[PDB]
Amino acid sequence: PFDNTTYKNLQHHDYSTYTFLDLNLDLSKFRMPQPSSGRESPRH
Amino acid sequence: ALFVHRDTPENNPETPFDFTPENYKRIEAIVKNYPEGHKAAAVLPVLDLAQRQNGWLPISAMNKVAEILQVPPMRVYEVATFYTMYNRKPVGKYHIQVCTTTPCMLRNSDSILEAIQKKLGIKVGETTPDKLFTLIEVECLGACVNAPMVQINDNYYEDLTPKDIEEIIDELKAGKIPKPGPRSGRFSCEPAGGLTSLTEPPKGPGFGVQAGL
Amino acid sequence: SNLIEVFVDGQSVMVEPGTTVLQACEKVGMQIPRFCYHERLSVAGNCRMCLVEIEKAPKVVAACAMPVMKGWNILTNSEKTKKAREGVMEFLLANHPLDCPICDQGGECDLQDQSMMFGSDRSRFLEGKRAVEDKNIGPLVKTIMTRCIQCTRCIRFASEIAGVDDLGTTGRGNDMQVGTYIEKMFMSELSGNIIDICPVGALTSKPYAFTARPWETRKTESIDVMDAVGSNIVVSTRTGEVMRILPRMHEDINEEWISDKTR
Amino acid sequence: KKTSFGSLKDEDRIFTNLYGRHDWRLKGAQSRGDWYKTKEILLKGPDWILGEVKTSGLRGRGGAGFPTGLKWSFMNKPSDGRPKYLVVNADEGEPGTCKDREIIRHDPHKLVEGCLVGGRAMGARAAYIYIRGEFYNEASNLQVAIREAYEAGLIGKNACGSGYDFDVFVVRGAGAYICGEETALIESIEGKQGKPRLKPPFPADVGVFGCPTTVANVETVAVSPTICRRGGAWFASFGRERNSGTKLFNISGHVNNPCTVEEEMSVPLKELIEKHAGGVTGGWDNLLAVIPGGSSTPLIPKSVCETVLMDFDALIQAQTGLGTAAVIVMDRSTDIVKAIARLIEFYKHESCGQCTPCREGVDWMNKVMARFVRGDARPAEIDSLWEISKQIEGHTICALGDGAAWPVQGLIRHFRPELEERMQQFAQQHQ
Ligand SMILES: Cc1cc2nc3c(=O)[nH]c(=O)nc-3n(C[C@H](O)[C@H](O)[C@H](O)COP(=O)(O)O)c2cc1C
Ligand code: SF4
Ligand code: SF4
Ligand code: SF4
Ligand code: FES
Ligand code: FES
Ligand SMILES: [K+]
Repeated sequence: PFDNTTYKNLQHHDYSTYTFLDLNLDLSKFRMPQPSSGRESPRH
Repeated sequence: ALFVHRDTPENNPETPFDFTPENYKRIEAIVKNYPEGHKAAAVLPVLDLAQRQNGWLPISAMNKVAEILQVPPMRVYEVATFYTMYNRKPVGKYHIQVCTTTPCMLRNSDSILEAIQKKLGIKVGETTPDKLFTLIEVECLGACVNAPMVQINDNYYEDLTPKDIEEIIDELKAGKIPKPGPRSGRFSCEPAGGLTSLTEPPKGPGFGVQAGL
Repeated sequence: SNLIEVFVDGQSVMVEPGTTVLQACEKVGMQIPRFCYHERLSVAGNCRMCLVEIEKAPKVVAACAMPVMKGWNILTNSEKTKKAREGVMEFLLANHPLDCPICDQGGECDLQDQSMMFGSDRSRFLEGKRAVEDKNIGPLVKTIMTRCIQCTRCIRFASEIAGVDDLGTTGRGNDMQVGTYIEKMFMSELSGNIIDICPVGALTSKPYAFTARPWETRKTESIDVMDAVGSNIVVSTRTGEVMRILPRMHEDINEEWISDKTR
Repeated sequence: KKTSFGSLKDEDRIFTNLYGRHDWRLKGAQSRGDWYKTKEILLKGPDWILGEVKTSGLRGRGGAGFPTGLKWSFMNKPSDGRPKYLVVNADEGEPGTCKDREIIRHDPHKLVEGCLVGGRAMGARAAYIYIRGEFYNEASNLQVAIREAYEAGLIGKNACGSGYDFDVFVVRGAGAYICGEETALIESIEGKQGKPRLKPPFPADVGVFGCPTTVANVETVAVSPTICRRGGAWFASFGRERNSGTKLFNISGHVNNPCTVEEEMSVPLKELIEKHAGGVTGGWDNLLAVIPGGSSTPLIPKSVCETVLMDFDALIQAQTGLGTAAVIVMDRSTDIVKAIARLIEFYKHESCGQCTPCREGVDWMNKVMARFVRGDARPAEIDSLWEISKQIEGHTICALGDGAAWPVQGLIRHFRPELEERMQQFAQQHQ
């Protein structure tokens, strides 16, 4: 049933110091293989 | 507010710093977000990670990130000094950041700033003797319609009055974690006094789609 | 075959694709004003002293970095170009210190000379000036960093020519400071060359400090014998005394650098 | 043809979760129409997607207002060996502007879906989203939405079952307003100082990691999927000509109800304040001036606010600009000189310091304006200050130099009597 009266963005009240980088770490499995420039760095 | 470094007993290249075993896995995911051969793109997220582990960036912390990413230390020093969210001196457990730019200034952020000083006894830029709080002014934090506002660590506390901010400091002094968001009668960025838009139920999948997909 | 056609003050000139507006002006004998640009360093485009009007374009372009397009008429002496130079020179001198009498650069300073030739003749700055603390980078280069105009020549030379990544900028805005951040000596074998490429008296020679002035030196063009490279040099003398050693441009040997021992 | 614009209906609003009263996660967003027939959109090709954006009349929502379809077609070329990227500008730094924040935290799946559709139109292999570091909780919401899209096959390998591969990356800033500039954003992602690059080269040729790149605003990216689903012609039926579509507005300052609201382009500024923000504090007649599109735009006095429309062309003729459409309202009790001086102080604190006219000029204008606030100047300094701002404007690497000159010029243009009066007060107090 429709309810426009409540705030439904309450999850972030419980985010922590490492929340963002923990998500980035879980996402690392779904990424595609990164492209390569052919060298380890511009200084190689 | 000095952009040169002089070694001191608590801030020198031999000052002990290293990432935790858990934070080395986080670094690996950060590095993989960028193309091979451009690992230097990870300088900002990795310095920020070291700040989250340590609370601030000693010269040894900058030297460690430079080594791990095989970047010249100077290029790490440039990033640390350029970006204002990097703390090159220790700050209190709670880093209070009051916005004083014009939209917030028009809603009397001076009163909010004055209240924090009166309650904590410190001035702008100072840390309390117990090292619990640090106070600074900052530029617009992108919460202009919810002014006056402050950011304490990663949380925005919005629509503040002198009483509201004083309570927040009290809750923090007791170890509690106050709820972020507006302290007025609203939830986020909506008009106070009832919505002037978005009062119908949203249309579901397929509404108004042109023919031919 | 590939050469395109452009115009400098209405005079036709043929240049290769990729030639900059500054280089096209070079062909007809015009030298655009500059501070950050150095032809042996990477392009920076930050001093804004090379701004030049392109006919029919409302915005002036940075000649040192903008590549010329076919049919452009570069107006090197237009009222718009002249006002751009005056405005930029005005900003450069706003916080610059009144150091010329005590500054070793005086008399051979690109800031002095381009202020005479392209800037205004007076000031309307009525505030207090920036003051910057000095930095030690060894016994050879003295630093008076209040004179720095943030051209970044030294940073680029150290990274590209000397292959040393110790210099850089810290902070931002008016408080942006060229330096090393930590206490460090820039002791390359090519270190002394940053004195030459620094357009102002921010970097100067400690051994040479205060001993002479440019107009009074006699220039003897000679050769270096500190090694077998045969670097071409200028021996500055005065009243029968050797005062300093300077590089002499030779494309096929030392270009415009010399080693520290040679210097 | 339409003649009066405003009164946008709820059925024609794109960001239908602007206030967060509904579930922001995938389940809620899908039920509201997000991620619907995205596969069908992708398989229609980049030329078709670029055609719908071109017809929609969409213009950049980040502040400059370049025609979006024309800009995105710069990347519609064959690969020359390098990867191609889309960079979504979520820096959201312009004072007064807080619209991009609500999209990221309440409508994250429109941004993620816009990245895929917009990324397809450009042939981009991935999207990097640059969100300012202060938006930690909003960045965390965005990551959760991205993980949901990955775990449902909407993005990543074979996105939406389309045969197209797409990754969405979130990179956080570290506190710098300049990093919202498109080339300064790229330099920051690459790990350097947030210092803008000169142009040429243009980002569509040499961009992030030296690869073809397009920088687009959050609102620009987050409306493209709806433009494709509902057709660009529907989007073009709003606003005036060359000012098409719906637009998010931030009304802050001296209004009864500061708020963020969606509304039609070319809505009268008076109607927007009265209908949605509850009017000017103390009645409309208490209005002094309005900064209509963020701190970078010049202010306009009450006599110009009566009839001015809120669109790119209407505000340009009022000698200002729509910018980010962030309305800052100053009632008659504002010290107008101090308010503008605090903006110049902000630009002084935000200049990257790279190029001379801004590194030195902006700081110079800050010192002059600090004296103007107290009256500690001569009237002849007003024309000097105007001329100084004209030396900064149009002579800098990026537009932050222009954005610092314009608010000064807006003040001198409409409030010189207040400047001269204050100097005369100071002179008599010290005689
Ligand atoms: C100082 C400065 C700050 C800027 N900040 C932002 C910003 O925070 N968000 C944004 O979308 N564009 C910002 N811009 C504009 C961008 O440079 C660029 O025009 C825009 O991201 C292009 O996207 P669009 O075409 O969708 O508008 C800024 C520009 C300048 C000069
Ligand atoms: S660098 Fe040039 S302008 Fe500056 S003090 Fe020295 S001689 Fe004078
Ligand atoms: S020290 Fe000299 S060369 Fe280096 S940035 Fe300053 S003015 Fe340029
Ligand atoms: S105008 Fe200002 S912010 Fe932009 S590049 Fe120049 S110094 Fe940096
Ligand atoms: S002016 Fe304070 S959040 Fe924008
Ligand atoms: S010589 Fe072109 S900007 Fe410096
Ligand atoms: K020198």
